[PDB]
Amino acid sequence: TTEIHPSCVTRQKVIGAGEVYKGMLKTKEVPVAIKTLYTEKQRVDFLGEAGIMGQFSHHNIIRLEGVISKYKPMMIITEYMENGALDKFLREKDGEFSVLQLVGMLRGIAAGMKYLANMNYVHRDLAARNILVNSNLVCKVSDFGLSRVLEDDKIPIRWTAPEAISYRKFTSASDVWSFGIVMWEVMTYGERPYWELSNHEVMKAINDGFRLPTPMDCPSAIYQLMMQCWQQERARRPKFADIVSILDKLIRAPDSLKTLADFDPRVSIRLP
Ligand SMILES: COc1cc(-c2cnc3nc2NCCCNS(=O)(=O)c2cccc(c2)N3)ccc1F
Repeated sequence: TTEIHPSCVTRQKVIGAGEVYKGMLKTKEVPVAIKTLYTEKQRVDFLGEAGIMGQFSHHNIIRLEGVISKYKPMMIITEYMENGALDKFLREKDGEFSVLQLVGMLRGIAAGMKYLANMNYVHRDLAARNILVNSNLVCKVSDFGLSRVLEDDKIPIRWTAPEAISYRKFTSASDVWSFGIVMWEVMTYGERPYWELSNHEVMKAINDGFRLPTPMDCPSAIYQLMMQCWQQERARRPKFADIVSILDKLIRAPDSLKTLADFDPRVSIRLP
């Protein structure tokens, strides 16, 4: 990582909460996000996250500018993502994008995840809340926090693959499951997966073969792809490489997206 002198950084506005700030970096000044920090474990985890981010260089992975580690409080300095977290963004912008735009967002996320997976990094916590959006609608994987544990052991059950829940096997294939959930988040403009089902209701439903119902006006090819991400058997799930390839083909032949999946029976029963 680049060590950045504090005189080069001004914090302006809290954007998350240590806390995260929007600010300016002057190594001619550029907007940045600034996260501030503690025990030895906290320090190792905080600088650990920076070290992980600094090891990556990919369009769809949040870019680290540098750290303040020689002075306290310690800080992480990243690019500033103008549109914030994807979950909140989608819920505030319901209906405002084309299908092609939404699919493009998913391709970007898939490309980032392919890169992580190929770099032997298993995310464990892939969700719309952990993706950020810039002013070109580029989606970047954006949370590399290290002290993470499964809900009801931080990481929510209903985004997690069955094998990760059942016997703690987190792999890139369990991240693909999570990506399937993100697909459904994006195509629904940030609906909560499984709505008010309890954690144990979700797990029972999944184990009995149920999956999330078709989003409204969702392209058939997109629903087919998210369903394959949710195969019980990991070896039947697509790899990120496959997902990128498929999404690219759909984007380059956009008429392919005009064919819509039909209404789920669980949706029919709730309409008057
Ligand atoms: C400095 O360290 C990091 C910062 C970010 C980050 C970059 N950029 C923005 N927010 C970030 N985090 C807070 C997200 C939650 N608030 S939000 O959705 O309300 C929001 C709103 C507007 C912009 C924005 C966030 N932009 C990501 C990873 C990091 F390690």
